[PDB]
Amino acid sequence: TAGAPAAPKARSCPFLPPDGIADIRAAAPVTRATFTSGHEAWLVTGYEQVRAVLRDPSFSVGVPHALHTQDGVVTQKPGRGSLLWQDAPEHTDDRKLLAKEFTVRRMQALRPNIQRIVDEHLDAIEARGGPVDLVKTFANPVPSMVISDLFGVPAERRAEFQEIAEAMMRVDQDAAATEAAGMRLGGLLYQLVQERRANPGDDLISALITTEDPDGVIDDMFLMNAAGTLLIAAHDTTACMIGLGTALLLDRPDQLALLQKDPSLIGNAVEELLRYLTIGQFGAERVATQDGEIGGVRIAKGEQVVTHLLSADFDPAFVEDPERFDITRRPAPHLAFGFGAHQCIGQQLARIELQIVFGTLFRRFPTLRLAKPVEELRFRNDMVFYGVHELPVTW
Ligand code: HEM
Ligand SMILES: CC(C)(c1ccc(O)cc1)c1ccc(O)cc1
Repeated sequence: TAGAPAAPKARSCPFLPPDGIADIRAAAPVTRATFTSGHEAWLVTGYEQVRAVLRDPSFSVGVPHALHTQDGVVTQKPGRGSLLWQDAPEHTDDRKLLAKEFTVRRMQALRPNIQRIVDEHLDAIEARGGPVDLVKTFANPVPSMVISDLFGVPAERRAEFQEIAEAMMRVDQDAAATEAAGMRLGGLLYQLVQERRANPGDDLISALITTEDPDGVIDDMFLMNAAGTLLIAAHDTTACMIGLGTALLLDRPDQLALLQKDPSLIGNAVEELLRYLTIGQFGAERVATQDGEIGGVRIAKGEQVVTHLLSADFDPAFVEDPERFDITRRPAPHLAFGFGAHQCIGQQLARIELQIVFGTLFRRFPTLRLAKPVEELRFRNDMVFYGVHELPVTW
């Protein structure tokens, strides 16, 4: 046909973006391409233009196609309180309500909880010795357990929360509301909400229950949608970064050795891991709602746009020598958490989880190493979030 060329996806090097991106970004940071669905849309690859799209409040997240799926069909989505598919003014109002209780202060307060969760999972790995799959024993279970503490889940209920979260982790966030595992999570959340109403606590769900609700928006469905969305948005993504960050650090002993010599670099290292790895691999989707202009290219009403966060995090106009992994950079504002109104709401919590996971993993296991070469690893090449399927490690 006369379709624009396929958006680059192949990687000859598994810790770098797809090979084709650089040449496009440099010549044409706003261009057309054809995505997995067969549809064509704008492909924005340069840092500055990705930020211009994402900060413009007239783009909508209600898109006509699902470009990264085979059939392109946009499935049915959850309602108010789920955020990801809402637009203003409802998105603005619902996010501000959730953010009233889901505060950066509540996220910092979870530090000790996180440290305990991280330490228990490593004592079990330790008690039974190498080799082990880090993905299954550590990267998958830790982030949902963090969230279960966020939600006040008591210890007798954890095994069931973890099993259900794990089934959901295998499903894409876009498909949750129309999959079976979604129903099983719905039933758990309905029940969790009733328990908290009956027995309030210090946790997030208890606080939302009694938050100041002038417009009368908070009912059980809103709460289930918010909790559900927090869990699903936090679990797969943070698990992928744990597994993929671990693999990259294990494959860069020079950067690892810097961190072991000066552990106060943990902050900076986490920022460079996020930039370098930008796990949302295929690009975020928006649709224009009015005519506009990005990078001197006219964008029309109804046109879909894909902001390629990975490509933009490797743009040489953003940082010097982008293909170099260097944990001593001064953090610059990467796009691994997005930008603008829909930017990751859990950014601060995810940073804490990763700082604690990598601080502690390398402090307790300085001899950690791969039990198989990086070319035998199997990467998540076709998944929404990039990472490793398995990460066998020893010490
Ligand atoms: C505690 C963990 C996390 C929680 C609770 C969380 C929560 C969320 C939620 C609710 C949203 C939707 C926000 C909205 O539309 O208003 C979101 C967006 C996003 N999150 Fe997270 N997140 C977590 C961790 C992560 C991690 C580890 C990453 C990436 C490495 C990530 C990347 C994103 C990105 C890119 C977006 C924006 C998508 C877009 O605008 O199209 N998040 N996050
Ligand atoms: C599990 C969840 C409550 C849900 C919502 C609606 C639904 O029909 C089925 C399941 C859900 C899914 C996805 C999400 O982003 C928020 C909440």
